[PDB]
Amino acid sequence: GSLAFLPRKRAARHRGRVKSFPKDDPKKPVHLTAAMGYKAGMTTIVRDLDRPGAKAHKKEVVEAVTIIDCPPMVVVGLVGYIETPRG
Amino acid sequence: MRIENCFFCGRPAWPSKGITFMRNDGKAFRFCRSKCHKNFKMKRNPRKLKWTKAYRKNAGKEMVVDSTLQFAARRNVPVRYNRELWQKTLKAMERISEIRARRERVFYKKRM
Amino acid sequence: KRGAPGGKLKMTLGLPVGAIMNCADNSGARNLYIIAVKGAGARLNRLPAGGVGDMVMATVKKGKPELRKKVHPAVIVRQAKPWKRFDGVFLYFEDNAGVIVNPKGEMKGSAITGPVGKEAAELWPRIASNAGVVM
Amino acid sequence: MAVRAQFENSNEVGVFATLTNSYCLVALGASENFYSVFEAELQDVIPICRTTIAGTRIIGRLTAGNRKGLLVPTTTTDQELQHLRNSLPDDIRIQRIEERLSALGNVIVCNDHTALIHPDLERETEEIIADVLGVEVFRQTIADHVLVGSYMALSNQGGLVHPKTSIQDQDELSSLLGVPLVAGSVNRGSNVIGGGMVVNDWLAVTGLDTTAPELSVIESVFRLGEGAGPGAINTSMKNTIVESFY
Amino acid sequence: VATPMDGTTRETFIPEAVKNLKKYDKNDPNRRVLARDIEEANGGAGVFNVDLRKDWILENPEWKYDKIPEIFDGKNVYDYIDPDIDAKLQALEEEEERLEKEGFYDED
Amino acid sequence: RSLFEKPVTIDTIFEKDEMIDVIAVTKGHGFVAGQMGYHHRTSVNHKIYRIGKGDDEANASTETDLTKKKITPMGGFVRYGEVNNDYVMIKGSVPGVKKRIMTLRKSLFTHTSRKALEKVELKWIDTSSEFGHGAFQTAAEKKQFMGTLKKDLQTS
RNA sequence: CGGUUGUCCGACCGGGCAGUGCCGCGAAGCUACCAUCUGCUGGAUUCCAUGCCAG
Ligand SMILES: [Zn+2]
Repeated sequence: GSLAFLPRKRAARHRGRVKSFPKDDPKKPVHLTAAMGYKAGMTTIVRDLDRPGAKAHKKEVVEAVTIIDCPPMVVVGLVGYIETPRG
Repeated sequence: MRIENCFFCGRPAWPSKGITFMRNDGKAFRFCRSKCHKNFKMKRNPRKLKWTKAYRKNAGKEMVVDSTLQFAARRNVPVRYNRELWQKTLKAMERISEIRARRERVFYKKRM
Repeated sequence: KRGAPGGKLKMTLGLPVGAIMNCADNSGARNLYIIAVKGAGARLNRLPAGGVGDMVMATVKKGKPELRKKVHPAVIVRQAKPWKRFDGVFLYFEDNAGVIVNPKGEMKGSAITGPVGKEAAELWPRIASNAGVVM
Repeated sequence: MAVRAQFENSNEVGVFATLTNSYCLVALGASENFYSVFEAELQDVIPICRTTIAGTRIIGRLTAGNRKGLLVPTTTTDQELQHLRNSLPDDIRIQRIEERLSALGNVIVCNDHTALIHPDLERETEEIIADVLGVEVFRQTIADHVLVGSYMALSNQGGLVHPKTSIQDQDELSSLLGVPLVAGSVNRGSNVIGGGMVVNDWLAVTGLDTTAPELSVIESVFRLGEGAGPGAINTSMKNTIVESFY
Repeated sequence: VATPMDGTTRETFIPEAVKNLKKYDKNDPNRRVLARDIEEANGGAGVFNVDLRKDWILENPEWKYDKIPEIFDGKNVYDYIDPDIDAKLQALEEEEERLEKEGFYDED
Repeated sequence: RSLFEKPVTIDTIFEKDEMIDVIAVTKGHGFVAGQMGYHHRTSVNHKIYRIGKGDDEANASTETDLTKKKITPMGGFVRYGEVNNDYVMIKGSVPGVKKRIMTLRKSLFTHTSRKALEKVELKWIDTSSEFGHGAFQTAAEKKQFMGTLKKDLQTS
């Protein structure tokens, strides 16, 4: 096994912390950064490939996808974070 | 993309579904599930296994006649585009699905 | 350039080192003995399994006396192991067959008997020339 | 007017393309340079269509046809079948046929008037290649080889036949074809011509590996250029042919 | 050298179009559009996407740029495209009234 | 402030053909040197293919097929149920098990890739019975094939 | 699910059985270098940032 993941330990939380967000710049429009979904299942897809340099041009790749259900997200709260010499 | 008709199991198989077997003489077979795959692999006669669709074609439980079955055929010469040609074909298919469904009902009434 | 094909991603390899697979062209050979697969990786305790449409170092064990025990490169044109084709087609042949081809691309006999694999006639152009049946 | 062109690493242009009078059909690829070449020698006077037949790049051996008609096998799909019809004008008929010998570019070779077929074709199949292609069909092997498309390329001004054919065989073949024929090799002595060469009514495209004397006979036999070579150029330059092919 | 016993030649379909075009010379400044000048201006061999929709020939110019139907409710429309499929369709309802005039949909 | 007490949708935050990193806790290899399974893991670089709606009832159809249908298969999604709400659909093997929380986060690297800017255009969705080897798209086309069962005729 | 068995208890309804009789098709679960997906990020002259894992 990879050293970057051992020693193996169970997740102490069922949901799992995101641990990292994209860097913020004022110049972009306002938007959110994440969402939660529910793993419903997974199916099969055929696709018209249009990737240059690929020998499968204009042809039928068969691929497997996942279906993640996403209920409408009810917004309840807001938090603000201030910057300190201790993080 | 094309729907392939299963030779043994008689299923309307789709791309990414089923298995394909070719023999050295050059006759093509497309299979739907692994059960019919090992049926032809075990030399089983499709005119001996009762759940095969083409058995009921000869058995007379399923229709052989009338123009909707003659409508079901594979074309040979392609046709240039015309947008009206699709809708006059496409809205015919909800009629086609309707007439095939009521032909199923009256024929089974005729059987019983 | 080394004898490694360019353009074949991968299929389900089913012909390993030490496999007897019957000949297909009209060179005079009856079967070919797989001894080494060109372009295979270097992994310990792993038999290099040759896929269809891939160059394989081969030897004729049974055949005509003119070319008996003659060792020469060849490509596999047919394999019976199921493999995944790009349009969702899981498919396989009745047997495992191949044709004796030089390192450049020329081939010893004149005509290839039986069907020819789709990728074998694609990654080798003049195989498709010599193929009367390719699907 | 024969120009040298390389697809990727192999000089067999006839394997990758079907070039006729009323249309030129080339293969899809990452490098469109035979879309460039086939408009360079055909400055938008005929439809220049690139296609994929049956999911294969090898369209020159999977498709037979002439100016009157075009033939495709069962293994193509209706996306590709509609691809051929619409990219082509209304004056051309394209037919999809059922056969066991799927490589139609090897078992069927034809020109605007005649045709030749692999000798074990089913009876219902010559009658559909007759009424679509508008040509008539003979039945004759090429030096005990049954791939008539790959072993010989046909044009109405000339045809290059397989070199090891017997003198009596090529004479009767030229008798039953009515075409001035020559037995010669191309692609540095390769035995496959129709796979290696494709030629239409007013030009030919060859490989860079091909040498000048076999360019010259193709120049002379197919009546290219200014029409100065009717085959008497080959007799006048026989010493160059003898020295090169000894 | 071949020579037929009959010695006949058929008619060659050489058009007057391709007879009087201009030869291909790489040093020509006033050039054709060229797929090489197309490929290089829009990238490399793996950058520019070659455009099928610009190459077709049709009667009415805006049949272009339109996606096509392939499958409808599990029956191939492509296998079910027929010329005069209208004409078969009113032919298909010609029985339809005499089916209901005879009326085998009643329950006894 | 304007977000408070309103339902926001995946259309608002996410969009189509977007390269996406995805966060889960993996499968527990339980009931047969230590723990093997149920670990935190953020899978990066997956490609969003489509956004579904649920109320459109023709979600599993594209421009190629005019079959008004949902992404659910015959029998529903096994061990989950029949989805009736907004859904996303990502290429690959997204980590986790069914009925699990599934956190999607925007791609961290601002440098885009042509594999990300590439567009993506459906032909069909395999909605056959994943409980077994199903071979139909919908029940409307199923009874068109099978005809009438004797239990269907006795009931009718 | 369908088909197929024989042993002994004298015989037999039935039991002790073949330490769970066998053979075809198939589901679940496990899975597969026998299948599929993802695999990052730079700089300095080993170290800093960055991501992941633990907290
Ligand atoms: Zn089994």
